[PDB]
Amino acid sequence: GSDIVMSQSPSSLVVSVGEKVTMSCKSSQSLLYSSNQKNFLAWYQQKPGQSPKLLIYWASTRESGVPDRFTGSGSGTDFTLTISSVKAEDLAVYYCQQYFRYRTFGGGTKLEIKS
Amino acid sequence: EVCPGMDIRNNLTRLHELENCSVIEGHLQILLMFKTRPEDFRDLSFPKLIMITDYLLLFRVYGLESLKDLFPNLTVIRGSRLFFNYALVIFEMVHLKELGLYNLMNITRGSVRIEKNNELCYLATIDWSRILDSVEDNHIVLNKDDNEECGDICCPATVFVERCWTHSHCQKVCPTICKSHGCTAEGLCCHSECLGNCSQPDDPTKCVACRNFYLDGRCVETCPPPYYHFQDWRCVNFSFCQDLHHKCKNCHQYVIHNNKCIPECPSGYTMNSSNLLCTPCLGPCP
Amino acid sequence: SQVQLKESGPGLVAPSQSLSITCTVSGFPLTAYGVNWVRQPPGKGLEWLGMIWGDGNTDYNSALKSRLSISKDNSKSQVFLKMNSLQTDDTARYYCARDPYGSKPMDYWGQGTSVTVSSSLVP
Amino acid sequence: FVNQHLCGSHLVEALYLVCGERGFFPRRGIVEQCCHSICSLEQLENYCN
Amino acid sequence: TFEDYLHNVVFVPRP
Ligand SMILES: *[C@@H]1O[C@H](CO[C@@H]2O[C@@H](C)[C@@H](O)[C@@H](O)[C@@H]2O)[C@@H](O[C@@H]2O[C@H](CO)[C@@H](O[C@@H]3O[C@H](CO)[C@@H](O)[C@H](O)[C@@H]3O)[C@H](O)[C@H]2NC(C)=O)[C@H](O)[C@H]1NC(C)=O
Ligand SMILES: *[C@@H]1O[C@H](CO[C@@H]2O[C@@H](C)[C@@H](O)[C@@H](O)[C@@H]2O)[C@@H](O[C@@H]2O[C@H](CO)[C@@H](O[C@@H]3O[C@H](CO)[C@@H](O)[C@H](O)[C@@H]3O)[C@H](O)[C@H]2NC(C)=O)[C@H](O)[C@H]1NC(C)=O
Ligand SMILES: *[C@@H]1O[C@H](CO[C@@H]2O[C@@H](C)[C@@H](O)[C@@H](O)[C@@H]2O)[C@@H](O[C@@H]2O[C@H](CO)[C@@H](O)[C@H](O)[C@H]2NC(C)=O)[C@H](O)[C@H]1NC(C)=O
Ligand SMILES: *[C@@H]1O[C@H](CO)[C@@H](O[C@@H]2O[C@H](CO)[C@@H](O)[C@H](O)[C@H]2NC(C)=O)[C@H](O)[C@H]1NC(C)=O
Ligand SMILES: *[C@@H]1O[C@H](CO)[C@@H](O)[C@H](O)[C@H]1NC(C)=O
Repeated sequence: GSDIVMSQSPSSLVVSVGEKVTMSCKSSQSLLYSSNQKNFLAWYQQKPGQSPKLLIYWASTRESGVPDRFTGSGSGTDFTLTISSVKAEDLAVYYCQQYFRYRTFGGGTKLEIKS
Repeated sequence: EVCPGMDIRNNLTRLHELENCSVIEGHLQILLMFKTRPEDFRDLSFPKLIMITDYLLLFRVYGLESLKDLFPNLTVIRGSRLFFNYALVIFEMVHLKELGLYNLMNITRGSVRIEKNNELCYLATIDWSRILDSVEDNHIVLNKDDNEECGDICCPATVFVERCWTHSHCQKVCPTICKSHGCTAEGLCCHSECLGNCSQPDDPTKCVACRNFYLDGRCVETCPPPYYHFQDWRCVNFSFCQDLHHKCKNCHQYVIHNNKCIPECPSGYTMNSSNLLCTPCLGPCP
Repeated sequence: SQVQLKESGPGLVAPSQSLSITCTVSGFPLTAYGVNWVRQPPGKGLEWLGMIWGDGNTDYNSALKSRLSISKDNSKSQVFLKMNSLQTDDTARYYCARDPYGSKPMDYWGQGTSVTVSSSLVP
Repeated sequence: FVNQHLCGSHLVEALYLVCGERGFFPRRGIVEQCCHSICSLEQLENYCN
Repeated sequence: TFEDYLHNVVFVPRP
């Protein structure tokens, strides 16, 4: 039926290097597939002046190369992305995306780093 | 080409209906051929047949001495539907001397029953533990070894006994890390979505068979919406499922339940006429 | 062997016009993988436009469906975007990305192509 | 033909004679019919062609 | 037996 809505919180975050960062994602409908019991939810990272990069898929599965500091969690409609110890290279906009029926990207969370 | 299930009996005539199959979506029964001679099977070959989704049954096929020429590239028996809990049945194959299914890498579900084949050797040399998980439920009795000594000569060895299919074919063994995925002749693992073999490594479009689902020339983990899981091996659309339902309306009239295109609604469900969707029964089922 | 995607576009388009972008892919078959069209307005978020499945079927952003057209040519390893009656809100970088549907979300992206909808164009 | 219980290999070698050139055509069938009980040449011929 | 099952499945009558 109607198209899936994605919401992200907060819109922007400022943290110091070495701190934990948690960003949220909300879905208008459950993204949990009854077939494999996996959530059709992905996290992308877009660094300034570069195209987006896949970090997490299936809500919690890390893409090849992605460090263990990046951790996706959640099920159904409520999801989070966690960075255990934020590095200077983590300056980027993080988007969640549903890929259940069609695709929808969330607003994005701007991750800024304190000096 | 995907072919439906087949029962071939009495004489080899109808066997040529397999010439273009690479996958049999169902079972394959070749039986009751009493006047067939080895002569008849000399140049008979089905190199295209890669996979059987249900079971393979061979019973009373006279003159057939090996399966090495008939099915040289049969890699997987999926065991979706089984013959009395068996995916492979070799019974009273009176002239069979060896199995020779040297490309058989995986029996996804079900066990093996090999019984009353008085000329059958090269069974002791087969490490089924690398093909099946449920080896405990295999029933391999009353063959040439149970009543005589087989001069089984062959190569990989496992516990230590050497593993082969025939006098000239070893059993293929991939590195432990490759799991059931298969590997190349160089020992490089096939993609994690492959099953048994592949033409190239780390590519899910280069598989011989899929660990999960087949879609659009690729081995996928799941059939994504709008697709449906069909015959537990491939993805199909709504139209395909609908056209099977109506093709049988003139055999099963297919339904949609839990993202699957299934032959019949499950217990406590009935078909909501139009969308093929299985809906729960308000009280009894009509 | 290297999976890559390259967009070709107009640069500058006048309002009420149509935009035509070509995604030329390499390193994978267009018959087994989907290709999405995602745009990103300057300083704003990613917006999904539509997708073209291996079988040639298409899905569009319902809010933009009326003005969108995706097609492809498997033999030429090309996917095409056509977006009509452009307004200044359509000024964005337009990306194409591979869709390993059933296994992964959009993995490989193109470098994108900047499209500016302007009524202040000069030769 | 001689009427008797036809079970296992005996059933198969008997049915083949009955069929000849024509050839063959919690569920219960031929075993309950011809092994547990006895079959006529006519009853066995119903399995041929 | 299994042989009984096989026989019962394989040997089908004419309708
Ligand atoms: C729903 O799916 C059907 C069936 O698709 C077929 O079965 C699937 C399980 C997969 O194995 C598919 O790869 C396979 O095609 C689609 O119908 C089929 O469409 C294709 C084109 O997209 C047709 O191919 C053409 O057929 C003509 C005439 O025979 C030839 O001249 C062409 O060279 C070409 O091969 C195919 O025949 C057709 N088959 C059937 C059963 O109708 C259908 O497109 C799809 N529907 C939707 C809504 O997506
Ligand atoms: C392999 O078995 C097939 C199948 O048919 C067999 O005989 C039938 C009469 C039945 O009793 C079946 O149960 C049995 O399996 C044999 O093929 C048959 O051969 C005859 C003689 O050639 C065919 O007659 C033909 O009729 C057609 C017209 O319909 C003409 O074009 C031909 O010139 C010829 O007169 C008969 O139709 C055919 N049956 C089929 C289904 O093809 C086959 O000969 C046999 N081979 C061996 C070596 O055992
Ligand atoms: C098995 O395949 C052969 C080879 O032809 C294929 O099938 C055609 C229908 C088409 O898809 C071709 O591109 C394939 O190469 C079949 O033989 C053909 O039979 C048709 C008549 O049915 C005839 O017009 C063709 O000339 C034949 N081709 C050749 C090269 O002789 C054969 O019928 C198929 N067998 C079964 C059981 O399906
Ligand atoms: C795995 O698949 C490959 C092809 O996809 C098979 O490789 C060929 O096998 C034949 C014999 O069956 C040889 O004549 C060729 O030389 C082989 N080619 C290559 C490139 O190796 C292979 O046999 C399949 N099975 C196994 C168990 O490896
Ligand atoms: C056969 O394939 C299945 C599915 O991939 C796998 O789980 C199983 O362990 C494989 N069998 C063996 C013995 O490797």
